[PDB]
Amino acid sequence: TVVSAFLVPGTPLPQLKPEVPSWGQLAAATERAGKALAASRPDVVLVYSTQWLAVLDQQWLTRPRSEGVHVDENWYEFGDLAYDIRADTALAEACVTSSPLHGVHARGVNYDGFPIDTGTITACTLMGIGTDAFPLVVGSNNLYHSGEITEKLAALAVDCAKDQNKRVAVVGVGGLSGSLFREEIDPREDRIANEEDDKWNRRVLKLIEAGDVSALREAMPVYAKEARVDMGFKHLHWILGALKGKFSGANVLGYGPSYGSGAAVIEFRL
Amino acid sequence: TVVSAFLVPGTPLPQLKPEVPSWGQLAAATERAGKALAASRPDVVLVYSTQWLAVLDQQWLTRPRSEGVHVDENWYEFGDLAYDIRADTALAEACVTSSPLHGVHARGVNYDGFPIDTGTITACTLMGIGTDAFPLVVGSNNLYHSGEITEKLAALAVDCAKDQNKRVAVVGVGGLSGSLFREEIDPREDRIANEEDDKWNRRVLKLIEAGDVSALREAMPVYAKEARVDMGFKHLHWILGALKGKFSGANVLGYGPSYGSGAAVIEFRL
Amino acid sequence: MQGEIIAGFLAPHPPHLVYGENPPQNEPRSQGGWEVLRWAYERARERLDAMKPDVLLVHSPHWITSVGHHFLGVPELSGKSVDPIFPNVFRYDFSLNVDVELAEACAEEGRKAGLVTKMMRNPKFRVDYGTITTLHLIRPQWDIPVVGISANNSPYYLNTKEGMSEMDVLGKATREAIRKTGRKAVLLASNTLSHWHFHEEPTIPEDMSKEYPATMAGYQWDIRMIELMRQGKTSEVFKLLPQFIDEAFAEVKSGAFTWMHAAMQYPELAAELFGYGTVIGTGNAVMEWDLRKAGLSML
Amino acid sequence: MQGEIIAGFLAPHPPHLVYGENPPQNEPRSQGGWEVLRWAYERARERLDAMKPDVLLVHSPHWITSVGHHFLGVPELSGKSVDPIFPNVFRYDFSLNVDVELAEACAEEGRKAGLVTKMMRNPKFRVDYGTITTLHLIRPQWDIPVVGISANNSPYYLNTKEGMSEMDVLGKATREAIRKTGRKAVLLASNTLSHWHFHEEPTIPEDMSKEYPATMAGYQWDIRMIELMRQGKTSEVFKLLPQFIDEAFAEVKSGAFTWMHAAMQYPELAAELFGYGTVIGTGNAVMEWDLRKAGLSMLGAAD
Ligand SMILES: N=C(C/C=C\C=O)C(=O)O
Ligand SMILES: N=c1ccccoc1=O
Ligand SMILES: [Cl-]
Ligand SMILES: [Fe+2]
Ligand SMILES: [Fe+2]
Ligand SMILES: [O-]
Repeated sequence: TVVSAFLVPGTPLPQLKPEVPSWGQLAAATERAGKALAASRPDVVLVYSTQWLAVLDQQWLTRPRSEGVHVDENWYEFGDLAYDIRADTALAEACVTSSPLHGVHARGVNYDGFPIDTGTITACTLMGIGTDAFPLVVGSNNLYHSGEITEKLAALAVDCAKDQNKRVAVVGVGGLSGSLFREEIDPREDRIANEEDDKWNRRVLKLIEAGDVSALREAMPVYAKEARVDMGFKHLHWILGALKGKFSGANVLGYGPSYGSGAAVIEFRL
Repeated sequence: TVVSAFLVPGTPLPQLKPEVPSWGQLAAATERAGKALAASRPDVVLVYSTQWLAVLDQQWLTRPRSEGVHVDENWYEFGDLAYDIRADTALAEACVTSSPLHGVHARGVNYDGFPIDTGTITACTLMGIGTDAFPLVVGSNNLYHSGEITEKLAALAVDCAKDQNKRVAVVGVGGLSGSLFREEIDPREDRIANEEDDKWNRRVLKLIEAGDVSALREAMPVYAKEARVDMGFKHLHWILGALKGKFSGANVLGYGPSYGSGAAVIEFRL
Repeated sequence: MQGEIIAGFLAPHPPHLVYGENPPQNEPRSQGGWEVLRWAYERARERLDAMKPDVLLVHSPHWITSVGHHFLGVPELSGKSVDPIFPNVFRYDFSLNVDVELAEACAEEGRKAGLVTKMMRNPKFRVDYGTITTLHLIRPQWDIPVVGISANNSPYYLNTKEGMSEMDVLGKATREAIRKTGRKAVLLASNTLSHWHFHEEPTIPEDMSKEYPATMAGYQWDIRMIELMRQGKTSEVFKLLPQFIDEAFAEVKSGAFTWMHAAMQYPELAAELFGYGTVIGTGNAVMEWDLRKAGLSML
Repeated sequence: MQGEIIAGFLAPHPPHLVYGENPPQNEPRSQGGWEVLRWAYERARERLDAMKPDVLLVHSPHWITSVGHHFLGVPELSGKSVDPIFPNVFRYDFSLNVDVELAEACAEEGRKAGLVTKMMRNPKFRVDYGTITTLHLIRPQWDIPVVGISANNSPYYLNTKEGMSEMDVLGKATREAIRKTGRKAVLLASNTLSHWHFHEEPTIPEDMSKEYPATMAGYQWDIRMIELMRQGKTSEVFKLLPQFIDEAFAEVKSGAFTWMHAAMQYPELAAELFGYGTVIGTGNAVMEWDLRKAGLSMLGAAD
């Protein structure tokens, strides 16, 4: 049922200012991830973003068409993010229904002007997803959900897709190390904040390349703590859950900084 | 287990001003019930007073000794009601425990200066109960309890007494018709407020003398509404409950007025 | 001469509010509780402290009389007030002084107005727990004389409208007594609003995590009624009162609220809400009609 | 010309309070609700109405910045503020005016004091739902210029102490900006107290029979802190603030409360409690420090 799997950055900097070389490389890598996505011919894109935050019940985006212009509350100086995002309402609504049967209270969210997060927006734009051809099923990052529960939501959603006879591309949206600079820098001089974060990023990126799920699994919690990884790396858990804890290897299409934080585009070989 | 049974009035007017002929006859009649109670040699007296009001839990008097001087908030002009009430804590505490097993949340009440009602006090004084020889197990009139629930509390108590091998005298304290005058009268001109109440009082008084429980139960709720009977005649339900819904007749030792309302002393024949 | 009715307080009597304060005279000791309502009363206390009145008149639902309307009539009354339903929270040693002259005036004026009245002359009489609670809540110093008025049966034995009419006359009689005696008095209607309630405390009565409106309907009725009197739409409050009583099971059926407003002559005057809160699910509001500020206090 | 901090308000931002009011700006309609807290805000509204300040400064936990402390720097801002967690209760069309001059003064003084500060100059920026809710709650007319301040990450990313220390510096930076400009300003700390909450969405959210403290201990913390404030024991509240943060998950960890008092110079002044209530279990107090009445409002000669 799953035909494709990708991890892409939630940072809007690669989109907003690609003329900063390393940012531009990350944007180019995301674009390429989108082309690979398209070539796998999915009917839906199963999306989780670390920046789409829920605290009460799990939210699933159920608005057929959401359009607007978003200004990131940290990176507003670098420009605006126009969006026209399509949802697979039939599938998202089935995930809402299926969630409590797997022990997670859930609702749909279908409101004009609902604040879709920066990550979902930039992924859609760079990857060319969230269109009428590649509509989204977006599940929220509930701050009280562990990685294990995030995996449960992902698998749960893949099953619903199998019931509706839809091929699924899975996309996890979030960063790597999260040591963002706490002063203004020259964007051209952007780099990973510290060496320890860089080593940790490179170490786990190689585990993913090799398809070493066993070693990756035990590294993840220590990595998340020590490198301040975006939201406990639950966006990878989302990929793992959809893939049922199995993938042969990966191709890191890009790895680079985003205002001190780490970011990567990863194409997964199922 | 149960060895005698009585219904006596809750009004203090017989005790406080017996020089009024009609009130003196009721006072004398209550004392005569006291003697009949003494002759049955009970170990405890199982009491329910119409004026002992509960709202939340069922209350059971668990204070070993309560003494003080009560001034009735309607009839304070006619004098004071001194008391020294002894309780059977063992039996009362057993009733507190058994109550929720029969579906009624209950609590003990053991506090210095707890407001014991006028009915219980005047019944103790006139009948000579509440002593060390004839200690009380008093159960409250909970306003949300029906007659059937009142019987369930009485039978529950009688079962507790059976387990403790105690001889029980039952006492229901309360009035008959309740059409109290709403202006001040000459006590020497006191009488039942109207014929209808008198007719009703006499009609059901006869049903009790006969021992016709089936007919009595038919009349009671209609009687209660039409003759404004003290607290739905639940102090009778208490007696019927304690006697397991059966008895063979009664002697009406006294019947007369108490400021328009009806009052009576009934000796039951088991 | 110059008799004055300075203000009227809606001053309910939940014993829990005194339990939460841990005053010297209340035996049981709490860990706090109901501070929103207690803070509401703190405001009420300041306002009363500034008024400097001769006397506090109180009408309590928990001194119930069948034969007319009764008034405290002995100079000094004291005792140990134990709440029969909540004895674990309220066991209060009290000592108060009665303004016997004014109490006698009220009774005589009620008598002349066609009501049956009586003076309570028994010195061993135990003043009811509701009167004691309300009085502690607005004046814990116990340094202002009082007139304790009973709540006659009529609303329950007869019906609401006939009962309220007797309270209306009692209110008018009360106004005349204050006018004739030249007293500067505040009125205290000791009534809660909606009286639908929980069927037990949660072992720890102070656990405010378990304190909330008993019903949505009751709360909505309470909010509606107190908003209305906050708008000074008194006429509208009293037209809704019988329905409010029936549906919210409100303690104002007892008559204190009608008695107070009748004595004030139903002032179309915006009342101040010091606070609303819940105790065992019942709706309780603490409010004032400042007739002195409105220029309506002089009789 | 003298600059003045007329007063500081603990003005929390639970959106249910605007939902229950049913103003024209808010799309969804309620059958009322939370009127205790709402009546508390009517008291707050009329006190502010009498102040007639030049500017309202607000510090919101729901504009979260990593790179220092940010200030709204566009003259006119507007939009449709939809709450991400309670979209069924808050979809609010707004249009507000920013006191850019003071906002720039604040940013300036903050930088000079060792903070990193930024001006927000993107005119399509959507002002955060917390800021819009507090402003509506205290001033529904939308007739006073505002200065929106972001809540820098520091209390969470570093630790409570180090973040609080930044908020303190921000506060005295703000005071200095107010006094140099000669503005007559009111401060708005947009923080709730205990933030333990219900995890479940209650069908009909206005049902006040199902609104109550989430925990006993959290409520107990709120009362204790509220008492000290109205007692005037300000040094005792701030000594307890970290333990209060941890045990009660209090939203003052965001920094608004410390920023405010730092700007007011931690006055040992009795605060007025307009009201306390819960919303989804969280403790919210609407309060005021009237510096004008205390005679502590005036800051010094402006430039
Ligand atoms: N601080 C709060 C508290 C309460 C409810 C809704 O917001 C918030 O979530 O914004
Ligand atoms: N009126 C009352 C309401 C609530 C609980 C206790 O005291 C009362 O009697
Ligand atoms: Cl971002
Ligand atoms: Fe009451
Ligand atoms: Fe918040
Ligand atoms: O009551």
